[PDB]
Amino acid sequence: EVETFAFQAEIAQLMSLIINTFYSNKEIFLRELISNASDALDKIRYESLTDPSKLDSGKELKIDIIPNPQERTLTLVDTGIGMTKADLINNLGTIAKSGTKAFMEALQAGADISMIGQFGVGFYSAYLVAEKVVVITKHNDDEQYAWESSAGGSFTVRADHGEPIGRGTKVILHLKEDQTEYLEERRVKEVVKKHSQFIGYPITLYLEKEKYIDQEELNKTKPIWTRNPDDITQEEYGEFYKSLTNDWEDHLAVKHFSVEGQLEFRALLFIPRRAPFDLFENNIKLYVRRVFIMDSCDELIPEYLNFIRGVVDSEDLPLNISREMLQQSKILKVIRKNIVKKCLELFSELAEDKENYKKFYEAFSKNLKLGIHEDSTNRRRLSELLRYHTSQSGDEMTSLSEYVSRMKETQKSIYYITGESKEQVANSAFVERVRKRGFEVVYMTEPIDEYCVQQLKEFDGKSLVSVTKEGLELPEDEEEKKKMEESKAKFENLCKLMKEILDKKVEKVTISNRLVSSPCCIVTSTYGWTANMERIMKAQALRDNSTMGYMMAKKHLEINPDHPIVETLRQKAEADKNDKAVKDLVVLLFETALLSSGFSLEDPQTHSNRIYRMIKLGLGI
Amino acid sequence: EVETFAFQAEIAQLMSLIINTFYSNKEIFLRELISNASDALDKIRYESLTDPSKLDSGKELKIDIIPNPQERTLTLVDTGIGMTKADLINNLGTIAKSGTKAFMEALQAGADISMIGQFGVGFYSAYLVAEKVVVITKHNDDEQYAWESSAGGSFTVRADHGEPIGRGTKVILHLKEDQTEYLEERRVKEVVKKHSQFIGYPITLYLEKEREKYIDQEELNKTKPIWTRNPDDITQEEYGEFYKSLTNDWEDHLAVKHFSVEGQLEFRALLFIPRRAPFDLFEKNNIKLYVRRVFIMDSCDELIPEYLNFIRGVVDSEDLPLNISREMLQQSKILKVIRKNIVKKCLELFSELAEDKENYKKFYEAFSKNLKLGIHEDSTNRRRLSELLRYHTSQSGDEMTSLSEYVSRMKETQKSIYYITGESKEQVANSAFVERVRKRGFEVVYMTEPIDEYCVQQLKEFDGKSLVSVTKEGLELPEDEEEKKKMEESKAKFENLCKLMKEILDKKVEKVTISNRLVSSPCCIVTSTYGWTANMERIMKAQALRDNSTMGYMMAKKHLEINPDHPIVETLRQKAEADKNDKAVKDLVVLLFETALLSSGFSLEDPQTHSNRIYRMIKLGLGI
Ligand SMILES: Nc1ncnc2c1ncn2[C@@H]1O[C@H](COP(=O)(O)OP(=O)(O)NP(=O)(O)O)[C@@H](O)[C@H]1O
Ligand SMILES: Nc1ncnc2c1ncn2[C@@H]1O[C@H](COP(=O)(O)OP(=O)(O)NP(=O)(O)O)[C@@H](O)[C@H]1O
Ligand SMILES: [Mg+2]
Ligand SMILES: [Mg+2]
Repeated sequence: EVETFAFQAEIAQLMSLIINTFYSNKEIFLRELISNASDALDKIRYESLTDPSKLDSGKELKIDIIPNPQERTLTLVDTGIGMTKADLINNLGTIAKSGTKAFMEALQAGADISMIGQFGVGFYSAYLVAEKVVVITKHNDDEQYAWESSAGGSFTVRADHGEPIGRGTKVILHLKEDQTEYLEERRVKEVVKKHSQFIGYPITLYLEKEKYIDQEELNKTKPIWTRNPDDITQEEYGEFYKSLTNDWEDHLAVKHFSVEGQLEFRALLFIPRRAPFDLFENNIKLYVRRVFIMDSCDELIPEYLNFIRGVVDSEDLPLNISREMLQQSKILKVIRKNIVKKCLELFSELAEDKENYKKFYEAFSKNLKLGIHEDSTNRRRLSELLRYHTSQSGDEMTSLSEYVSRMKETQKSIYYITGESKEQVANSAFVERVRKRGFEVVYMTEPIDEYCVQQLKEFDGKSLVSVTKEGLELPEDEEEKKKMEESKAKFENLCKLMKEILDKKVEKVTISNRLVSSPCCIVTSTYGWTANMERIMKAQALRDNSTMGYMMAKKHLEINPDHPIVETLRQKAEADKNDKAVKDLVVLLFETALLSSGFSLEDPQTHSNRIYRMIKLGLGI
Repeated sequence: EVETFAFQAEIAQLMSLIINTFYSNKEIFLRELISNASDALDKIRYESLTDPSKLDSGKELKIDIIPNPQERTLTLVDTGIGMTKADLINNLGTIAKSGTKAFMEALQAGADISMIGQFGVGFYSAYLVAEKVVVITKHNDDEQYAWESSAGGSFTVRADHGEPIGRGTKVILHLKEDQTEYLEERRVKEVVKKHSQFIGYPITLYLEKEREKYIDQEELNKTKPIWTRNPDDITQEEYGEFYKSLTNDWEDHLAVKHFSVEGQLEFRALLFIPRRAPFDLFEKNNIKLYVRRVFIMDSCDELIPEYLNFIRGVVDSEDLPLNISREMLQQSKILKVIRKNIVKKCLELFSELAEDKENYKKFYEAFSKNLKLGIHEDSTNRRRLSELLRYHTSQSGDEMTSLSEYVSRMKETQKSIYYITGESKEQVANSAFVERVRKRGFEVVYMTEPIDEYCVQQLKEFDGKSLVSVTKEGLELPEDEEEKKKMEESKAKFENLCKLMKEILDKKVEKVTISNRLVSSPCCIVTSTYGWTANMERIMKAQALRDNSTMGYMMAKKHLEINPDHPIVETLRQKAEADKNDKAVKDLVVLLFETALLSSGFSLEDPQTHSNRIYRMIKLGLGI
């Protein structure tokens, strides 16, 4: 009844699939060949550990690239283990059969090798470019053989009897007409640097330049992340960073770590000394067994840490058939979690070095505050890295932890004020009273600060209070409260008169507890956008205008009872309930308060015209 | 001497390779199986054309998806052509052997068939989820067979004697415990909608529910792909229905561009302009690529420019170099050609829509930001995008006019397009800079949005006429001989006052002089020729991510321009001649400069100083 069968494969169609569909970019053939060559070396090197006599054929392990435009041939020579005739038929001649994996599983216990080859289809990627491939191999055991093929479903193995190759393999690709750009020095150098830059063995490119053969070592920067982090000095770290980033300045700080368990990977991160000019408009590169896999973009690192330049190297990771992406995206999330944790730890330990942390903060404070805006899980740890200019700080910047340390015994919040400049904020009207009482105020004078404090609601159990927002309530004395209530009862009449005069401009006009020298100030409502925040949002190039009015706040006017102007205005308003002079005066006062508070003016020409008219009245016109 | 050989393939490792390495996301197995079913149907339908009697076994072409969580089996049934025992052994058994490809190539002439299958490795993707796959087939010629395997390098073919199927193939996936999420109704619906939405034949999801344990049938591909139809025959109601089904918006499509491109790269595209603007427009699946009515990839800016991402629609192709996983292409030049054609047809669509005045008003009000972003970025398509611009001008009124109309009404002697940028229409219209120009009857373009600065950074001229910012220095209107004589006389007279004001406001204004752009305001602050305009500086001084040092590289060199015909300026000149220095004249000059700085759009370096000066002036005025 039941008739069992066995799976088969269409060799011609399978070869066509490998040639045409597996690999998107045709330049990766080098990446494969060198990889195979690397493995060819690794094997023999391993066999040299317990038997040095196996290296008598050749004492040197190297890789050579020889472009010959005369015959349009790209040659890749390696002094590796080489392949026997049986190895030629079984390994090269069989698709999906890798000799490297078979060698790897035949190792005793846990050895020190880790070879790239896993799938068995890497070699045929050479036919992405070549129209014919000739592999001249010479193993230590049997004689030198030649393997010729053109991906036509058949290949020929022949005794070579050519010039001896010592030990190893020489792969000659007869490039097709279209893909002749790989004979150029520039293309070969670029490809090798992009893909197989960190191969352990020296890769030498031969060329012809009177007329002599010139040799150039394509890879010279040894991958230092493999070495133990404790052994590496700072000079080696700087050299590696400079070679990696083409930067004359060395690194500012370096975090070299390793994660072991079900997911083993070691990473090396660098903080640049300065910030890139272009910046926001390649940061982290993922390596598997020391060969390039993919370039990180929002996967390994968040957007706000895109200034970190580094490498991630893993011995075992699921890989695409094309060896340029991973199979499981969850692994990328795990890598990101570990990298972010180690980066925050690096920043925290860097905060001890005062001058270095000053440089780092001056460079990447915008990134830190962007992370506070975005990374909700790391807000509590990122906030401790914030440095701000305060009233008690002076020229230097102090952290919020220092603020809490110096915070008065009865103070219950951290008072902050935002503006477009440090001078405007320092001389601003809102902080006039608080500084009189001795409470430290935090100046935040960058556009990213508004985004930072949209999310950073509190810190160290102390809430942030905006001085320029309504409902500010400093601790009060009983006498101060009595005076405030009496002044409110006295000035309610002028307040309602001003409210009547300033219709649809100010929702509420009240006396203020935050003014000591300025006559009046315009203060944003509780939930709406602050003046500075409204200025920032109004200037965004790509943002909906029709929605702005939903988030725009309602202005509140606050008058100072002790300022002479307000008292005189109150007396005039009581004496004359309606008058042209008082109306003009209150309109001008509101205009000045609007200008000083931070708000833009709906028609500044009107205010300027009023000033010009009063100037004319001053000098006579 | 020379010993030829033949290539081989290690079958077990090859199968493991297909299962583990080809496909990243495991949900695509349906995408493959459904596709096979589609092909299975196509063939039989073709064989009905020359032989209707061959459909006597079953007259219905359909696809059924039956999840059975009791046995953890996902069944996919199709009434397709079916496979013989020989086809079971060869087509299903042999990897990389596509019987569909053989059927396609054996077709004579060029037939309407365009079957999805091309590689021969699609079926084994079913082992991404299943631990054992059973395929019950019934070809129209031989008896019903059963093909069972577990990807262990061997499969068994058995003469089936269960419930007859009549015709077609029924594949049963015994899902592994980990991948049990595909027995859920929601997951199956989501996968089918994402991948196999536009398969020509109906797809039905049989299920068991209670309303007492009834069987519910639900079709998951009700929407049909209309882009295959000729664009002339389609009506606006059908286009609206397609847009609603594709985008899940109650609003209709604002406009539609449906076009086919033939040749060495043949593809049909269907683009829709949303009536409104998405809330997260600038905060990634607008254009979806299809090959033979199967979803391939989302246009992550490959098919469309970034500024044109507001446009929705589909791109469908028949012949296209496809990846092994069918989730991308092999050549990016194909994507570049696709993008070029899409952009050309989008610009043509916008030009056509510009005729419809009300519809173009809606479209512009929705996507003028995108148009100006394109002008900033897309350099090749600047003439058309510029011609698609509508602006508020001084002579326009409330309604908006194009720059071409501005040039049409442009005076005979005028030789430029005078524009002024600001943060509001009222502020710009009442601004001092345009006081003289409008007095002489020259139309001025109000540019009252932040993106306008980026738009005019690149758009240097239009129709051979150069754009000139009134707020920038060197503004030279066409001037007569007597006007130039008056300007020279004023330059002669106010030289001493200009020198005094330059001395007083040291390191704050580079140059103080007379001007021809003021008729009523005393003074104005004017940006230099090279640096950022005042509005530009205001805009990029408020960007969240900006380089402070770079801010200082392109700062404007402020120029003060006074009005010789303003009474304040003449009185100030008289006083400055009376006293080479005085406190009153210095205070007046500083206050005038501050007012000009405020009106010009420049933010004060310290508003507290100006406010305190005004407060002191008020105190003196009312008496303190
Ligand atoms: N230069 C070489 N020297 C020695 N052995 C080689 C060489 N090139 C290839 N081989 C062997 O031939 C096999 C076939 O090559 P290849 O297709 O690259 O397999 P693979 O590299 O192990 N699989 P992959 O992960 O894609 O690199 C290899 O696995 C090696 O065993
Ligand atoms: N439901 C079915 N009815 C009939 N034939 C089927 C069915 N499912 C699979 N086949 C056959 O299976 C063969 C190979 O399966 P498949 O893995 O889909 O290769 P394919 O058809 O080329 N699809 P693809 O690999 O994506 O190009 C096809 O040529 C069909 O003849
Ligand atoms: Mg290899
Ligand atoms: Mg298929």
